[PDB]
Amino acid sequence: SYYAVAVVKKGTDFMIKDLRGKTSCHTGLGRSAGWNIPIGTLIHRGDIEWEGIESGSVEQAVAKFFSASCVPGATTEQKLCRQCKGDAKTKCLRNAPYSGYSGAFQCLKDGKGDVAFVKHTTVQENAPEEKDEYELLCLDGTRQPVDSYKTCNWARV
Ligand SMILES: O=C(O)CN(CC(=O)O)CC(=O)O
Ligand SMILES: [Fe+3]
Repeated sequence: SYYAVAVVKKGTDFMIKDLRGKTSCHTGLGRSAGWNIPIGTLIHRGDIEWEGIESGSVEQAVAKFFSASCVPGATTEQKLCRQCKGDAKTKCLRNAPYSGYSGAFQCLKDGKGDVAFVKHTTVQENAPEEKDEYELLCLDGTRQPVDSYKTCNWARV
């Protein structure tokens, strides 16, 4: 079991309703915590306007919402690769430097995204001496500490 969480830095003050126009770090296209849960959550609050697939791409809809992102595996929207770290031709592949739970978290740490969609063990696993520099974005419009995932997660997977 795990809990999908949205990690942000303590220096910022935006909440979930204020995500439009921010930059985002994702584990990869089509993965659970990094894409299916957050994007679906945003589509259902009505923040990302997608009503259905007509030629319709979710990628297009997301690229319109975030100003830029890193979404390893993205196929059609270059904006979704803009924040990725790496070489000109592989930075956006599904096994790129910012891919995976560790890579999405590094993208936030490096300041290449304002939010990283990862799981509840991610900050602890990758920056245990820096946990206090991060917090989580809750569905109810607040922020809570990294260890408070049980009451501040977007879904239990
Ligand atoms: O995200 C996925 O699509 C698949 N997962 C499990 C999961 O997150 O539930 C394995 C992994 O990404 O390593
Ligand atoms: Fe996963």
